[PDB]
Amino acid sequence: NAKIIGYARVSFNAQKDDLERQIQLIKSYAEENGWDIQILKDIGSGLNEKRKNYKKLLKMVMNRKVEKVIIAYPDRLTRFGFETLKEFFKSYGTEIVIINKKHKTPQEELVEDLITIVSHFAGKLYGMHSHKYKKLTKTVKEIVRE
Amino acid sequence: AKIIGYARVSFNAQKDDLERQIQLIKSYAEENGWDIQILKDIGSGLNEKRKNYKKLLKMVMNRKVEKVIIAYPDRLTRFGFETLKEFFKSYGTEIVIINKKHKTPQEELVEDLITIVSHFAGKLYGMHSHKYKKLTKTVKEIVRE
Repeated sequence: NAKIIGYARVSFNAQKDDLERQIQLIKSYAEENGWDIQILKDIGSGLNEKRKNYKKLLKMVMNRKVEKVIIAYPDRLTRFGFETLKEFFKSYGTEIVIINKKHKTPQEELVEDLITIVSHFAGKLYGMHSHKYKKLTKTVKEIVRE
Repeated sequence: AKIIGYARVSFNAQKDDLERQIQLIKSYAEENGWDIQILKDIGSGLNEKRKNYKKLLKMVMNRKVEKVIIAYPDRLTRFGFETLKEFFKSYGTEIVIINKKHKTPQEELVEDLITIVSHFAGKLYGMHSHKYKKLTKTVKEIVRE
């Protein structure tokens, strides 16, 4: 139809109270505006383009079933490519509503997304478990995990 | 009903590789019976605001493009490739990759890592703070030797 959908996520199950927070924020935003809403969520990183409920959302939007996507803040939706996403969303007739533009993003996802990304580049630069791979990854790891 | 080739390198010093990409794309299309137009940028695959990349995405959203031909996936974008490919599909647009296994240029890896580390460091600790400068400089020292 012209559905209104909320999307929430966190990377780790340990952040589940925060997830339930995002959900309540979105849920009462909808209720303030008198909107029926279906809410979708993942527990998984914003680097993961294969998030199950996220991909469900994407498919609804690309099939022109969605009027508005409501999120607490941008990096909940995806870590990279938000602007590309926003443009493609408009082309289907879909707005992204950001409730809390400036909201402080959870520090542990910044740490763990960075570690994931450094590993990926270190692998390509030097080869998995090579001397330079170990050096770079464990150095970055030491700085951010303390 | 249009086939676009897209070529990208990050720096001016790589202009010779950019032209190599273009001849690869051009000869691929001629061999296979395809009429083609070339779009090209000098800029990082991390940069969502590259001029011709933006132009290409608009052309796809306007249903002008049947196929996009690239040398290898990270020419088009560093991240979000699979999501982008599905957006393309929704508009009738196939991505043709010429050399799937091709080795990506080392220096783009070096500098894209530096860029990513700087974004995350800035989010972690604040731009130009002490921990910021520690993290970014420690990474810089390692990857640039």
